This record gives sequence, C-alpha cells and structure tokens, in this order.
Amino acid sequence: VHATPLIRRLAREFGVNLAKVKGTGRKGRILREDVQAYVKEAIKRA
Amino acid sequence: PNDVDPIETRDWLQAIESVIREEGVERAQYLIDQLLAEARKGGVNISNYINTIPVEEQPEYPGNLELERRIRSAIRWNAIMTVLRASKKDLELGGHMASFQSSATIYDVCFNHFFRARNEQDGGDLVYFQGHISPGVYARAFLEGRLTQEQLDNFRQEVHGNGLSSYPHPKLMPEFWQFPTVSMGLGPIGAIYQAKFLKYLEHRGLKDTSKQTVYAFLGDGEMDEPESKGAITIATREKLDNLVFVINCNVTGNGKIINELEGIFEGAGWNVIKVMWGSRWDELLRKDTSGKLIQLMNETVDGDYQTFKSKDGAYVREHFFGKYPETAALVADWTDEQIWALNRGGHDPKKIYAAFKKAQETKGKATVILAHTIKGYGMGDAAIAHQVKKMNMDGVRHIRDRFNVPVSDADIEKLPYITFPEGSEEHTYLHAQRQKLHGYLPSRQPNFTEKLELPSLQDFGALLEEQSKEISTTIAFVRALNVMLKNKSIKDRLVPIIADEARTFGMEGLFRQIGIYSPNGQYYKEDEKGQILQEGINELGAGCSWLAAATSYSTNNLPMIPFYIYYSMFGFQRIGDLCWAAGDQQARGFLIGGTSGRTTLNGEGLQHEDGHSHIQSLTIPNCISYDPAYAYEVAVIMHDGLERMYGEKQENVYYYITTLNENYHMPAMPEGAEEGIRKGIYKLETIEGSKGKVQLLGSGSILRHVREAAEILAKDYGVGSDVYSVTSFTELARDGQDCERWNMLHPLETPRVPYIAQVMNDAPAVASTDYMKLFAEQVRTYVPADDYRVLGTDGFGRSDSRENLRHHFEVDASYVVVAALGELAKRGEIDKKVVADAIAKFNIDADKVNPRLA
Amino acid sequence: PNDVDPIETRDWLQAIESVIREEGVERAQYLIDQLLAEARKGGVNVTGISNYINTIPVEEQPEYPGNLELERRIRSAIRWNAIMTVLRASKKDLELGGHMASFQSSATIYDVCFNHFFRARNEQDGGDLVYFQGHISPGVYARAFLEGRLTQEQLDNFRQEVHGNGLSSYPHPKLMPEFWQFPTVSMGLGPIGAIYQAKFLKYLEHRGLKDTSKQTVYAFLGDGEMDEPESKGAITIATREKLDNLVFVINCNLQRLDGPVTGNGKIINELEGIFEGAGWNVIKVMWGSRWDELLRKDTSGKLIQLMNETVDGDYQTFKSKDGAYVREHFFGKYPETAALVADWTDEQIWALNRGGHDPKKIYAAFKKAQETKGKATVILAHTIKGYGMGDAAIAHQVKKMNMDGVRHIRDRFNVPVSDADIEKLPYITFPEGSEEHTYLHAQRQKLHGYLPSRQPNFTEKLELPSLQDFGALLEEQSKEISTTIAFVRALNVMLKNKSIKDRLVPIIADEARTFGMEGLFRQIGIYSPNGYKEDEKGQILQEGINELGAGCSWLAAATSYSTNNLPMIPFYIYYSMFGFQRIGDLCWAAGDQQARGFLIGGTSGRTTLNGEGLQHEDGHSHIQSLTIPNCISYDPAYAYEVAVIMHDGLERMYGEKQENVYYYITTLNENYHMPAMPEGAEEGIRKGIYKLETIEGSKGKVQLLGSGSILRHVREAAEILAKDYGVGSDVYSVTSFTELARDGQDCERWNMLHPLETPRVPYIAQVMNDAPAVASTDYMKLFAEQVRTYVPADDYRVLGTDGFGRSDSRENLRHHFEVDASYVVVAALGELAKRGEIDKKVVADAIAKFNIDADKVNPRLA
Repeated sequence: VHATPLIRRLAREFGVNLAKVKGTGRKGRILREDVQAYVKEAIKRA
Repeated sequence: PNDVDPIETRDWLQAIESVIREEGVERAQYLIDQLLAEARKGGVNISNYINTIPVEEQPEYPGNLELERRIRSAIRWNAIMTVLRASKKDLELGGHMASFQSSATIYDVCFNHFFRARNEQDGGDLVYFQGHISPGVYARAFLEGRLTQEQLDNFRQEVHGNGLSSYPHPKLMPEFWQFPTVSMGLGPIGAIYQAKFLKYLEHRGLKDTSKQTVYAFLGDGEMDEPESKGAITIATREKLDNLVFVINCNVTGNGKIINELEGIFEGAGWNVIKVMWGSRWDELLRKDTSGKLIQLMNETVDGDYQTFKSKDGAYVREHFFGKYPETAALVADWTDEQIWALNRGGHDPKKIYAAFKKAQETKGKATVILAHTIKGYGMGDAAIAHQVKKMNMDGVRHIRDRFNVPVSDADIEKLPYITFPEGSEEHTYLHAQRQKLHGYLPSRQPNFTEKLELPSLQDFGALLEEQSKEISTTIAFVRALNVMLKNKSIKDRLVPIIADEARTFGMEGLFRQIGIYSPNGQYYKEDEKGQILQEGINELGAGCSWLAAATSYSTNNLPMIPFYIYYSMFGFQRIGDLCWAAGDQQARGFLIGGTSGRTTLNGEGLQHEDGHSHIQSLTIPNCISYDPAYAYEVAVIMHDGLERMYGEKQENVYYYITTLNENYHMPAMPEGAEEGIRKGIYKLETIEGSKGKVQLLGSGSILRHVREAAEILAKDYGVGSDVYSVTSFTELARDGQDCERWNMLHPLETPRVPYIAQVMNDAPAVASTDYMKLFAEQVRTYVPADDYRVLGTDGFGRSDSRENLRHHFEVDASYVVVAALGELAKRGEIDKKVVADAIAKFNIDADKVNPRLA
Repeated sequence: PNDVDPIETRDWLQAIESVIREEGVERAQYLIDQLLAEARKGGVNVTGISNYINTIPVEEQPEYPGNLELERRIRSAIRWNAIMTVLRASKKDLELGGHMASFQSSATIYDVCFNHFFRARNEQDGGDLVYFQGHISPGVYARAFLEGRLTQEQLDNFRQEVHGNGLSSYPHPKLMPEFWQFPTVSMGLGPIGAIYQAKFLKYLEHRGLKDTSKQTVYAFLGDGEMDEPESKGAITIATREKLDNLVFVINCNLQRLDGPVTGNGKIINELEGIFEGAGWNVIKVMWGSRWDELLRKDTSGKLIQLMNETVDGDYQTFKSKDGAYVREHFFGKYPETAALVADWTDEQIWALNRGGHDPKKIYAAFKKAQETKGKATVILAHTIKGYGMGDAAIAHQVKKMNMDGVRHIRDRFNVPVSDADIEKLPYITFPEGSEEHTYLHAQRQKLHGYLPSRQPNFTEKLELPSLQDFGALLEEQSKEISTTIAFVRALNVMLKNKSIKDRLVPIIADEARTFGMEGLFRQIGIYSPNGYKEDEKGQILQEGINELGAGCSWLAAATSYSTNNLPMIPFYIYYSMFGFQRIGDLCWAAGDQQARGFLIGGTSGRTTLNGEGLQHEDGHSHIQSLTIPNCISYDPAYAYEVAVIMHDGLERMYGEKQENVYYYITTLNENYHMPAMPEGAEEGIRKGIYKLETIEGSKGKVQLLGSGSILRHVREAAEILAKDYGVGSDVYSVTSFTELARDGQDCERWNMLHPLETPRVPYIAQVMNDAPAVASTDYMKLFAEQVRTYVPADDYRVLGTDGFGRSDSRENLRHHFEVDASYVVVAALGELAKRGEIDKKVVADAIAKFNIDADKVNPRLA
C-alpha cells in the first residue's frame, strides 16, 4: 500500500482503510481523489 | 527542467508542518530520527556546522564583559610570565602556554559565573581541569591572593616546599588540587563515575549532592584514548544530568573531529551543544536568506579551517565568501579587517555562557560542550617562544599588544607579574564573583571532620577463633564485611564494589541483606537505596567508582569505605595507571584481589593465574599490600586498615589484600600475634629436631604446604624448624629498606635492626609463595641467615589441578623439603645423598625446563 | 511516555518504505533532503535507532548455499562433544572449570562461519583472523576433534596441560603454539586488538609488502564484554581508516555472568546507537523465520511496537517461563498482537525463535558484511543464554549421578547416543564414508583448510645488519647525546639494511618531537591512507594520544611473522610511565601471542623527566616489566650499549634462533658524554653487567654499580672517593639488573636440584668480587636489590628513587631521591667504616660536607 503521510493521516481521521482503495497516482500512489471516490461509494451503502 | 512530481513533495512538506501544530519541534525530531533509521535499511543518506543555541534562545550575559577581559588578560599574562621565568632558569623545567591560551575564556566564564566552591550544603562543583592549563589556574589563584609571587617563581620547583606542581597532583598540593588529570583518558572516565557516585550518595540518603556538577575539561586529541569514550554510554544509562564534558576543539585530516565527536556522543544518548561561531557571525547568518553561508560552513573541512587562520581578511573574502554570490554579497559592505575579526565560538563569552547555562538546565542525560577554539590564540607566530633566550622579545611584545596588558616596553624584559590592588574595579569584581559562588576553587580538605565509632578487633571475634569447617580467605573477607555492616557508625558508609562475578566471591549473601544499587524503576534488593555497586565486565569503571568512594572523605566531608573485589589478575595489571592516580588523589579504601595466586586459580590458565600483582602493587608508595594465609590474619589486617584510614589517625594510604578461592583448615589466632600480622611476619610454631634446624617461611595458599614440609623434615629427616607466616613480604622489605637508609645516614649511632631480623634467626631459611620468587627474595638483605632459598611461581600460568601446578611451579611441600635438606648438606649437617634420594622419593624432575621458560 | 503517538510514526515510516517501492533510494533521498530543508521552522539532529526487527528482510535475503539438515547433524555432534569435554573434566573433582552455556548460545553463528565464511591459512595469505570468544573454546576443540585434528586423549585432558597431553582453558598461543593464534579471554582486549589487526593488514597492502585483500578480521564478542572501555573506546578508528576488512560479531544473549547487562533498557539499541553514531554498518539479527509471517501479515504494526517497547528484563523473564506466559505478558499487551496468536498453541508460541539461532538469518548478515565497503560492520546477534539446556545451565549434577540434564540435551539436539551409553559420557565421531564426514571436510577444503592453526616460525632468511654496521655508535660521540638519540640512530642503521629496511614498523603515540623522530618523518613518512610525506606508502604509524591503540598496532606487527609468514620488526616509542602501567594486560597478552618486537620506554627514570612530576616520573616500569617471563628488559647508560642490545635483540628474535621473546629498552632525554665501547664488552652488555674501570686507592676498595642516567653520577662518586678519600673502586655498568637476577635464580634453582654436582656460579658473581658494593639507579631500590642473593660481597647497599615523583631540576631531584654522587660516596664510606677500614667520623663529616639532611623524610613517604 503506497500513499503520502498526508493521505495516510487523512485515512486515519476518516477511518478509511487504504488497503481497500485503488491508487491512480504516479506509481500506483493513493491520492486525495482516490480516498474521496471510496468515501463517496461507501455513503451509497445506506 | 526542474524535478519530477511536485504535488507528492507538497504533501510531504505540509505534513511535517501539521506535526509542529500537534506539539512538534520535539515530536517532529522523534519522527525525523525514526524516518532516517528506516531510510538507512533502504539505502539512503549530523546537524549543521553552526551553534546549537541560536541568538533568539541565547540568555543575556550577566557579567561585565569589559571588566572580565581586563581580569582575563592579567591571568593570561601571569600564566605566560610563570612559564617564561621557569624557562629562563635553563633547568629543563617545562610548562605549556598555547593550551591555556585557547581555553582561557572557557574557564573564565566558568570561574565568573558557574564553578561553585566548597560550601555549607555540599563539596561544590568537581572540576577535572586539563593538566596542561595549570599555569592559568595558578595565575588566577595569584590574582585572588591565594598564591605568592615567590610560589609562581618556583613553578615546577617544589622539592624545597616553596613551589608549585607541574599539574593537578593532590598528594603534592593537598589543600589546592583535587583530581589528577595529566594522564589523559583517566579524567573523562573518572568524572563519569564521580558524577555516578554523587547520585549514589543522594539516593542512599547520605548527602544532598543535587546542586553539584562534575566538569571534565578535555582536548580533542585526548578523546583518542579508549578510556575517554569507552564509558560514555554509562552517563546515559545512569541519567547523569550532573555531568558536563567540555571538549576544546582547536586529529582527523580530511574529516571533521567536531562531527565525529557529535556523532558518537549523540549516538551514546548525550545532549550535544556545539559552540562554533562567535557573535560577529550572527549579523551575516541572520541576513542570509539563501542558506548558502550554512552550506559553505558545512562543506569547509577541518584542514581548510586552519588554512584560513594563517592568511588575511582579503583571502577569506575571496576563498570563503567568494565561493558563492549570496555569501559574497553578505560581506560586500565589510572591510578586510572586519572580515578577519570574525570569531570562533570558544572565544566568545556570550556563546560560552549560553552553552553552560543550557547544560545546567538539561535533565535525564549528560551534556557535552564542543567548543571551537584557535590553537595558540593571540600568540601570533610562536604557536617558538624560545626566542626570549635569544632575546627577541617581539613575541612577548605581541601578546602584550594583543590583550592590551598594562606593562611598559621597558618593563617587558623584567617579565613582570600584574596585580589588581585593593579598591580597584578589577580586584572588587574578581573576588565578588567568587564570593557569590561560595569561595575559591580549586581547594581541598585533607581530612574529614566527623568521628566514626569503628568496630573493635574483638567485634570480629569469631574470625580470630578456629574455624569449625574449612573456609577460604575470601569467605573470611565477606564475614569481616558482615561485622562492619553491624556497626551503626560505618554500616551505611561501606561501599562494596563488584566487577560482574559475584557468585565467584560469595557476595550473593550480601545481595539480599544490603541490595544492589540500581537508580532506575524496573529474590533480593535492586533499587535506588541498594548499597552494592555492580559494575559488570568493567574493571576500570569499578576502579573509578572505588576512587570516588575512597576520596569522598575529602570531596564531600563524608567518609565512605569502599571494598572492590575482582579477579586479582585484572587489578594493577589492567587498571595500573588508575591505581597510581588513586595514590595521587590520596585514596583511602580497600582493593581485594580475589581468586589470587598462580597455582590456586588452577583451571583458568595463562591470562588469569596471578603470581605477580604483589610485584606491581609494591611500586605504589601509599598502597599497603598483604597476602594473608588464614582467616584471623584477614580480620586483623582489615581492622587495622579501617583504624589507620578512617580512624582519627587519617592515614593517606590504601590497602591491597589478596584473597583465595581454596578452602583449608583455619586455626585460631596465636595470643599476641596482632603486631606480627600487621608488621608482616610472626613465628607460628617451633618443631623439634635433633639432626638439624631450618627456618620455613610461607604466605597465602602455599603456607599450609610449607607447614606440611616442616612435618616431613621432622618425621622423616629429624630436622627441626621455626615456621613463619609472612602476611606482607613488601611491608617487611620497606621496613628493612627504612632501617638501612637510617643506618647509612647515622654512622655514629647504634644500627637499627629490621623487624624481620628481630623475628627471624641465623638458621638456613626456605621461603615459598604463590607469587614469583622476587616477592619473597625482596627481603634477602634483611634476612639474618647465611642461606635464604626462595621458591616461587615464575613463568606463565596454565590449566591443571592445584597439585599438578604446585609441582610444576616448584612450590609444594616436596620442593620445600629438597630446598631445606640441600642447605644442611652444604653446611655438612647431612649427607649430599640424602638430598639426591629425596628428589627421587618426591618424584622431582631435576632436569625439567625452568617454569619461567616453560 | 517515550512514544507520544506510535500510530503516527507507523504512517510516516510506512510512507518512506512505500516511496522506496516507487523507484526510491534516489527519490527517497530527494524527499528526505526536501523534508529536512523544510525543518527550518523546527530543528535538526544526527540517535537513529531502527525497529527491534531484522535489518535484512526476507525479500533481500540470499539463498542458503549449504545442506541445512547435514549441517544440523554435524553441529549437534560439536555441541555434544563440547558438553562431554567439560562434564568429563568436572567428574575428576579437581576444580578444573569450563563453560557450556556460552557455546550453546553461539554454536550456530560459528557453524555458519566454519561452513561458509572462515578462510584458513593458504598460499596467498594467513586467511581470516578470528578472535574467538575465550569461553567457547570447548566448542572449537569439539569441532577440531571431529575434523580429526585433536584426539580423544586431548579432550579427556581438557584444562590438564602441565604433562603435555592436554588442552588450554582458553586461546593461549604460548601454550598451544600450533593451534591458537589470538588471546581473547581478557575481555576488551580482543575487540581493540582486532581493530588494529585489521588496520595493520591494510598497512601491509598499501606498503606493497603482502596482498592481504582477501583476509577478514573477525572479533567475536559478548554483550557484557562491551562494558569494557577498550571494547568501544577505539571503534571510531575503524570508520577513519575505512576498515571494510573488520567484522564485530556481538552475541546478545541479553546476559553477563551475574544477570542481564541493561535490564531496564535494551543493550541491542545501545550498541546499535553508538556503533551507528561511530560510522559503522549495523546488522541486527533479531528474529528467526517462525516470525516472518506474523510480521508480514501485521498491518497494525502493533507487534513491531510491542517488540520496540519491551525491555531486556521482560525478554529475560519470558525465556525463563513458558508459552502460556508469553501469550499473556508479550502478545496480550494489545488486542492486535493477542489476535495474531489467538489460535496458536502455547507450544507453537514458545517455538518462536531468535535470529542468532537461524542459519538463514545468520548467513544473510555475514554475506551483507562481506559486501559492505568503506566502513566496518557490527553484527548484533540475538541468542538465548544456555540454549537447549532446560534451566539446569547446574548440569554438574553428574557428580550426584543425575543424567536428567544429559538426557534432555541428547533429546533436544537428537544426538545418536543410547540411554545406556549416556552414563559413559561418550564422544561422537563421523566415520570415513559417512555423509557428515564428507561434508564437514568438503566445506573446509573449499575454504582452504582448518582454522584455527598457527605457524610458530617464519620461513624466510633475513640478512640482518652486523654489529659493525652500527659502527659510529660503538665509537666515542663528538657531541653530548642521549640514549634516545642513540636509539633513533640505530633505526637509521637498520633503515639502510636491504633485507629488513621496509620491515621496520616505527610506532609513535603522538609526541614525536620529544623523541627526535621528526627526522625519520621526512625520510620514511607517516602512514596516512585517508588524511608533507603523509601518504598510503608511509612507514611510521602515528597513533596519537592512544597508548593501547599503539600497543595493539605493535602486537599486530610483532606477530606478523606467524600470522602472515611476513616478519615485521616494530619499535614502539612512548613515555615509559604509560607502558606496562597503562597497557599492562596487553603486554601480558603480547607474551601469550609470542610477540617479537621492541618496546622503547622513552623519557624514563624518576629524576631525568624532572619537570613533569608525579604522573610522568617513571622509577618503576622495570619492576612491572620483570613480571613478564618472555620480556627482556634493559636500562642502558651509553649509546654503544643501545647499539649492542638492539643488534642482539634483532639477531635473537628475527635471526635463525627465532626466540619467542620481546625487548623492553628504557631510553633517556638527558644529554651527556658518550664514551667508546670497551674492547670485548659485547658479552657483558648482552648478559647484564661489565667492569668499566678500576680506579686505584690505598685507603680501601669498593665496587660501584650504576645504570641509565645515574651511572655517570656513580662514576662521579668514584672520582670523589679516589681523590678526596683515597678509596679505590671497580666501576660497573649494569645494562640489565633483571637479566642478572633471572640468571642468578636459574643457577640457584639448578644448584638446589643437583646437590651431587659442583655448584654453578651466577654471571654477576663471576664479574663482581667480595669488596663492599654500592648500587644506584633512577628506579626504586628493588630494581638493584633483586640481585642481592647473587652479589658475592658481604655488604651491598642499594640507592633508588622510591616514592612519588615531583617537579624540580635534575640536580634537586637526584638529591631528594638520594641517588646522586654525594649519596653514593656516603654509602661507600659507611661500609668501610663498619669494616673498620676508615673512621666513623669520616662518614659523619662527608654527610655535612655534601649537604645531606640525615633526618629528612624517607622519599617513599615524602
């Protein structure tokens, strides 16, 4: 699992498991947009 | 083209910013150090070459800088005058000047604002001054009115009593110097265990030493000594926030010694404070937005920094600041003289003060101050001050000019001392600063004030009687400790020190009873109130704990009685220079050479079998050495030592007792043997024999074999004997040497008879010990017999049974018998065939190689 | 606290690890530099301790090249025979000793090395130089026995070597000169010795004397031994001198002999911190393979956190208990770590192994050390104290006829010994044609043979300089010189000899100006391969303020004749006081290692180094040096004596005799008249004494003895006695009081053991006569008094420098220590007055005339 310490800190605050989100970054890095897309799809599960 | 990926880097840089909000700086440093350690394993990769304390965090200097430079310039001058006047004598006296010139300002800030002299609460700060800066200490003491011009004029001429020692030697100046430091490497390790000992006294509730600081002043070159950095992790383990190492960096060619020292001390858990640049650099450093000056400072190496100390301001502008346009712009408006005036940190009192203040505030670890100075500062080109003998004077002229010394051109050839008169601004200030810091430093109290109610010899009672079971002299030693641990006056003053192996010396009994000192928070006691000092596989560290305890009577007016037990081989042989420094520091304690004797520690071999520590120990003038054979001898020797050192006599002497790991019959003390035991020899027995008479001497484990030979000589050969227990061959040789010295110098007077010649008679004598032949041979001149044959364990040790090693080293009962019969055969008292038959009978190989050559 | 937030630390450390999986190392460095640059709004620092896990992950671990099952079988036989050797010695009930627990914890570390790394002595070089832990010697003997190098007879005589059919307790080359090479049982001396051994091998290559490039110096240490100042005090030298030929193997069983090293802390972190800060490559071998999945599968990082926070104390407690205890007190600390082993059995948890017991983990460390360049590597191996012994580590219950401990060890390591044969304490051997015998020998043949082994002598023939080659030193000196000037001139004579010139190793501990060595600096250079004629081809070794370091360079050079079959002649000059007193234990180890070189105690004598005082004035180094059986000590007074002594030393040690002895010569910083050598004095100079002169006198006769700087004062006293008192004398130069005492002791030992034969006369009793004698030296009275028994005179008065030194002129010190001409005269007249040859008033009057204070305090007490 490849992510910046900013995205890793963002995932711990919102309770996002970065092993459950696919990264579309430079070398498969999980970006801010990737975590946003994962949270957006999880809200639909209501 | 710039780089690759700008966002990722934006995330990384902003995340460290959002760490300084979640209480960073300290949290940010912990994250950076753990990120750097995980980076190392991946294949990646010390602070900047600038001051640790920025101006922003620097305290206001409390002193009067102009008055202080005036006083310091007179200390500098009188230090140079002392050495030059000694040099004029042309008696090869010696003395250093460059060393004190580079560190004068460091010591000055300390004397004016930090060093606490002996006071009401404690012994004050314990300073390990660099040995070589002694003329600087004397020059200040003279200005303070503690030393006379006559004393200064007799620097390094102390035989006739009106002079000064070359270096810090308490034995020579017992009211002035406190800690020997000349022998490099011994000061830093001594200071580590001194600081540790002060913590031990507080935790044990014996003295509030909390306001005390141990200062160890070192040079960068001295740091190459294994002893200088070999024990620095102990300061971190024991949280010695009462220890300050001051390293004067004026050693490593291409590299930087300041970075080597910072690297190892930081890795060892110490707080490192770099005092790199003086206040003049601050204008340039603060105006530099590019960070090019810090970069320039970092890339410039040690070798290139001493090249820029032998040119001019125009050079520096071009070959330093001229390296980058950013740095060239910083001094574009500066003159060459203004650039040349840029100072090193260790020469600026403001930077020096900030370091010592931050050290004082730091808790949980020791601090190391790395001070950047100039070698032979303000001396110009003499670094060659031998030119005074050639009558040049241009060098003296230069230092007078450099430090604006109030000495005329005419008076300069007289080499005059400078003084501040009563009533002057300088005299007032000099004394006022020291009075605020509780008086003068260095100073020493030669004796302790309290009266200890020591145990009597009768208190050892049971040891003086016959033993029910076979025991060793090490068991006897531990039982004497238990007797002292019952005495209300000295029980909590005893400092048992062990260098790992406790099981070997049967100390595990005491572990439950008094505990092991452990100042940290984790069947027997292992807490901060623990009395025993466990130092691990570290004889030098244990010796340094022993030295601090043994000199506590003077340092803190708190007598502490240490007992350091270890494998005898790793005493004087391994920590010999520390035992010399201990003698010099007037140490009062006991060194217990356990598992001693070449043949007794039988299975251990070459590097453990000690048959010579007594030959090493006899070289120390104030070390009293004994090799007792019986338990009662141990009790009498230990009681006398205690009374001599910690009784009202207060004898500046320390004891060395070799103890054994072999058990045998321990008889009762003969009535009146006390004097003989203490003096070194006493007649144990007289065995009857009609065919002849001999004298048999023995000590330690070999005495019982000498006693066995006396029975053989009587039963099998009809040879009678006078059997003697020699508790100290060394004290008997010293007594003999003393009587003969007296007899030589008093030719008109009746000669004095050595104590050994009073106890012994003219009958042929044989001596046998577990030590080399010289141990027993040393009394030859004073033995009143025609023949005195000595048996000993000369040669390298080896592994075997005690029986086989005693035959190999030719010291057993059979060799004593053959030696005795041989003397009587020479005298014609017995046939030569008797001796030749005994050699065969006792299975002695007369033609085996000399054990020394084996 | 000590962690603040360890979950945030996990995120940061997981971000750089993932950056390295994103074409890192280069990208990782650029990000770390931009990170640290941004630390402008904060601070910067060097400690840097990594996680309490293996340095080398499985991903980067090389393929194990050996046959693990065959190796396990061979290792169990080594383990068994090591335990059998010690137990059989114990059965004798002779307090012989021996260790078992120590080798049990480190057996697998040595095994991987013997099977895949240790190079034995070969054609190109002396192979790998291994500093084995002293205590693991039964393990080395047990392997040597399986290799067929030692017999069962030798194992049965372990620690019973007096009768020649046995084995030494520890590595002692003097006792086993064809087996052991480096003494290590005196802790702390092995690591510092190894540092300067590695440095010396580089010196031989740079100087073009031997290609030592394929040799590695291995120093095997225990974590407790690291407390010795000598163990870490010189570790920055390995970084300075780029010693990538040095490997420190620290066995961290987290204990010493009286409990743990640092219970409240973590000795592996302390060692990693200081060694990393000292510029070394640190490789931690923490956990075995049974831990690999647990670590890989743990996303929480709670196991690594738990591993980091658990102190040495807890880890010791854990291995003293059971699997049930570890589940609750280790893994039970966190829900994440408790879940990891929730389905594991207590036996399954207890099976989790330490790195230092896994050959795969050990091999990876030694391979990465082998690859590392520019610095030395320290391997921190995590092991269990008394591994596979089952608490009783008390296995000397065999005397009680209890073999329950022996059975457990047999079971634990699946040893092929029956229950019936276990009481016999049998040795195991692999026969010719067995898989194990073949493999055991095949691995060692690939690595050029057996280790350890020693060559007692060098093969080449050196064409040494003659005594006549020193020529000018044997003649009278034009100007006043010192015996240190004489020493440097003798070096120049040897630097002219084609055979030994490039073999000379002059070693100096900083202060070269004091010993006038600055001349040689521009002639032969200072060895400086990293940082004037200071280059890699430099011949002089300058070691700075570091006597022990210089002594360790001297020891490496003095034993190069054996280690590399390359005789090197070292000359270590230093302040005499900081010799045997300061590096004494190294001088004993040098004896054991059969060192052949010269120790030059410069600025010697109590009164001669006059201004320096108490901690410099040496009047006793000769009393310390005489305790070493194979040290030959001299205190020459004249320049020709220095030449004769140095020539003889060279001939004895590096000539065809090849004498396992080393020399100690005290030299001086005082200049005086140096006369020519008397015809035929060569034998007397070498042996220790010779008659210099006979001065005529009608009123009586005395014998006057002197050495070093004080001889010229005794000679002055001889002129005074003759001119003013009419007393004639025999004047003697005593070049060695110690060699004369040893010769005397030898003759008397022989005379004692041969009562039916004519007694042998000591050499001093052959040279000297019955006339009253006076001796005076710059050393304490015992130096001259030691020959008393062998001096053939009724009276033998000794003057010496007993007592602490102090600062003054040489004149004032010589009067204070009562050794000058005035005290020699008063001592001589006093003997003749006792004999009735002169009046007692003449002695009295002399005391007043010579300004002698008869009642001043004894210099020993002053």
